[PDB]
Amino acid sequence: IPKFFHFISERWPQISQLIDGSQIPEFDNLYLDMNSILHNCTHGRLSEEEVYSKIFSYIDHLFHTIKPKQTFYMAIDGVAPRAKMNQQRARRFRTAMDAEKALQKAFDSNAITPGTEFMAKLTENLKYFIHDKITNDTRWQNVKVIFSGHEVPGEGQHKIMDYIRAIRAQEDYNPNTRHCIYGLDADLIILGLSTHDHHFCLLREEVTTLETQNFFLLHLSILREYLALEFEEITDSVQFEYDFERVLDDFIFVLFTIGNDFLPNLPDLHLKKGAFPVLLQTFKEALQHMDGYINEQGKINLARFSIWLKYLSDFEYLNFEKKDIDVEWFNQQLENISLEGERKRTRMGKKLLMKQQKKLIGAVKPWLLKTVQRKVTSDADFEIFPLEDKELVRANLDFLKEFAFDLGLILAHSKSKDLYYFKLDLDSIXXXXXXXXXXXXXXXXXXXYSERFVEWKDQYYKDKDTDSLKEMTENYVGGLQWVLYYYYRGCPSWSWYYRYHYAPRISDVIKGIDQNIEFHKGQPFKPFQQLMAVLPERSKNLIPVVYDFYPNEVVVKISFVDQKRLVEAMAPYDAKLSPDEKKRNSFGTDLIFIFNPQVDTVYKTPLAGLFNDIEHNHCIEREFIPESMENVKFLFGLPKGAKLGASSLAGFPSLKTLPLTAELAYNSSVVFNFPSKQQSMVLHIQDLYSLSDLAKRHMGKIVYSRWPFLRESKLLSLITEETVYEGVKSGKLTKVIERKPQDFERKEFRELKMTLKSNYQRTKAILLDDISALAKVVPVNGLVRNSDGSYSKSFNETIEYYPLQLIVEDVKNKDERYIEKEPLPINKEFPKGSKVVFLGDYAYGGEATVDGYNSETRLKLTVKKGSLRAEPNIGKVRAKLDSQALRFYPTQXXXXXXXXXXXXXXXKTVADWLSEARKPFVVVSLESDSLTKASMAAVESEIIKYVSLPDSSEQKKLAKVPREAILNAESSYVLLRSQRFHLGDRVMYIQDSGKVPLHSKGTVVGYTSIGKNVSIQVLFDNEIIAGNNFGGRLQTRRGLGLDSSFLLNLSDRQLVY
Repeated sequence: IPKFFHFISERWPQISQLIDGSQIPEFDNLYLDMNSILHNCTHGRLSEEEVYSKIFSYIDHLFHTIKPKQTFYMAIDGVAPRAKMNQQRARRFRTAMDAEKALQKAFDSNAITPGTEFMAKLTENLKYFIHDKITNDTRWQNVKVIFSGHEVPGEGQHKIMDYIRAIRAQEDYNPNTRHCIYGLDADLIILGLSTHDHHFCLLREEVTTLETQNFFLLHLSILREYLALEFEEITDSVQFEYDFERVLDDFIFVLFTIGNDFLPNLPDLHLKKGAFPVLLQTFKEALQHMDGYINEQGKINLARFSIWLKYLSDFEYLNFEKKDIDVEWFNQQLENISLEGERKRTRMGKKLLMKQQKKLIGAVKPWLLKTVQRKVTSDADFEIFPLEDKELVRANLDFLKEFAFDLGLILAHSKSKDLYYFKLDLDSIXXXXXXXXXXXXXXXXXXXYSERFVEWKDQYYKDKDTDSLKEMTENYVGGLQWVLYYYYRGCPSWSWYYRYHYAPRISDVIKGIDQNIEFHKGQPFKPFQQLMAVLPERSKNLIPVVYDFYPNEVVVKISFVDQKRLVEAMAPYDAKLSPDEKKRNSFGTDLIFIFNPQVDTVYKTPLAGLFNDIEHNHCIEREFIPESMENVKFLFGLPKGAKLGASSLAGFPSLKTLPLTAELAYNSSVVFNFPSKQQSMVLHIQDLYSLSDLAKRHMGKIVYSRWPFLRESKLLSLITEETVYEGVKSGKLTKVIERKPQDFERKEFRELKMTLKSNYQRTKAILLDDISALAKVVPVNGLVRNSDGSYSKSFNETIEYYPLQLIVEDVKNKDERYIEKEPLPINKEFPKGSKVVFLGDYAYGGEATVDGYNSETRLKLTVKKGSLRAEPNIGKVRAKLDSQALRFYPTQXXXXXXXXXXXXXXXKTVADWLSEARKPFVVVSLESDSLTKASMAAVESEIIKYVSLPDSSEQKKLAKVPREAILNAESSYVLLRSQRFHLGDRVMYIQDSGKVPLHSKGTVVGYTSIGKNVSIQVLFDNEIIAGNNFGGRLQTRRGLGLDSSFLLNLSDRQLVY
């Protein structure tokens, strides 16, 4: 849907988190919607090795970003239902055209379709990679890997949905399963929402090399929390039981009604112009004038939906009777609509009042006229008229009392106020047949589209007064229903489709609701038939060469295939296929891949270049995956005992942790590049209320900063205008010192508070009180081993400041990866057979095996020295060459700078001359440099020859080794990160998982610190299937940026002996 991400992002400004090497949550399941990857990896012809090198690198990259713990699910599109073949076929035709049209005059992407020759190879390759991965990557060894390849019918997107639905449906489903779906499509956000699983993210890539690309977690937990805020505003007004999850479901129907892949878009919605607030507003008002929800678990209530339609119809109509449409116009439409709903609801209320008012006089009349039929003499000699809705009596006392006054009555009650009634005002009195006339008079008193429009709409249909419009219409309405069922319940039909290229006018969809809609499940095309129903006589050569409906000319008004005509026109040629084509023209099953150490088989590569066979270290099997359905219903909405809000698993955000107040407003929020012109959910934060015992309680303790995304951070001081509260480790107990601020502190504090409050307004639509104190904190960046074998919380050296009001003291669910642990005995901490990294001079970085223990403090190992040849030399040499070749000076700035300031002055010149000079950009963070492009290459050439000199390995039984000559690279990210690296330094990949084979050496060609996290750019000795040429700077895939935590530095040996 056209601005959907953009609009959602600005309106609800905290939904998505940049992945930047800081800790992200843990996930149980990762699902890949892979089709975009294949496309993206087969453009920028390049070779099969290069192509699959990219794809494996991508899947593998995403796999390591999340680190799923239970299930990793990969999906490729199989054969789609017919609802999609027209667009499949439109797309496909446009690709062969544009290829011929462009490129050719002024690889066939269309191969990526099921049944194709390319795709049979793809599955063969992909299997190999999964097998290579499960064998060698330890991370890939404790998850179910499930492959649903193109051999199985259905969209990846949909096949994923059908898995999630099948597992959540069980009666042992983990209620708080953490889900993550990768994919470019903004729709996944909606399917995501459709699942009603609170703990759910989307892995996305930016929308303004692989290791330098930006990815995001879009967090459905905070999105929901925002959505709740969006719709709570009612609760009190709707005429049924308010339920957020049901509101959400209707909001989802609305979103599909606005855009989805199958039906074509309703005309003139005006999204890229600001209608979105309005459309939404439409739904908000509609939900208040209905008897229940539009969406019964994906079944649509047409009667209800038409109440919504009416608003959509007025929308269409009002906007036709406008000139241009811009934001200015939709902002004032938004207002009018809100004001109408208010007025409408106030009248509804007046009407309800009058009705009550009439029943009341209507019931009083008879009893009053009988009562006044008796002339007074000389109280219990009359009937009392009880009133029963005390709550409604109470809201109406001036009226009741005036009514009582007028009719000659008292409104009485009881001491306990549990009973109200009327009674004759007897204590207030002959031809008083004028009382009976006064009574009767008082009783009497209370008893008191356009036509240019139609034509303009007619001139639309003609262009692309009947009952074949009832037919279009009903096709569309049927569509909506097919779309919802598709998403909430499963494909309801392999054969249904929308038979038109265009949508009806909004104010006509009405004509289409007068139907009763069912579907017939059907069955999917065989691959080859789908191959024919899609694909032009311009990429004919992907179809088994053996085979109108196929223009060379064609909003793509491509004709709709006649299915019946087709299955038949092919069946002649049916019996003539190979055995491979009869293979390709059938269906597969999902496959499941397991790790098994007692498997030891040879796996032959279907690939050249850098790939080889998976040897005596091959350890996977494939199998058919089942599912195990039964007499099981789907579960719709949250599972029983699902944690939400402040009780969410660690890592997932929540707004519920602070106390606050939310309000839609025009906050000019700046989530992207320019300030939004629409309302945001502005968050007004409430201060929590001493400040001295606060410091005393939390100083040097464990606090939670970064509100939204609560995180473990130690409290360092508590700045204030006039007082600093500091923490000093007294040894055991850290204590609080209170003092006046130094001038720069008092400067910073004023400059900081002003900067925070406005960044929180501008960037996140958080309106802060106004800054009382300021917690200064450092966040937990892992665990770290002490001398005594225990492990404790490590902290990032970089100071962060947070207003105190955003500081949370504690949280139900604490991040397990940061539970501090007690010491362990040798045999448990380095179990016999465990593989470890040898420190110590014999093989710094050698593969070690724990054989036994010599004491309970010393152990014995086998150390493989991987190489008996000196480390190569060039990196170091060239690092000194560059530094001697490019000298720096203090102001009182590089020799190249001197030559630019000498060129500019000698020309007196300007200005563009200067913009012209600025072309070769050397723009990067402060601690981060590089080898000169020349040096890079020199290092490459010198390596290529080094890595081909004869060389051998060597093992050695070792004994009496103390525990600190060995480490577990697994669980030493922090130590490893604590190492200096310099240009030229020799290095080794030390981790048992990731994109480099264990123990590979390389040379540091340049470092890159994104503030706190350092990324080392390694030129590797061997080529790396996961590498790149650092953008042409190299001639082979020897290059990789990587996190220090992956690397043992061999030149500047900082963990030896």
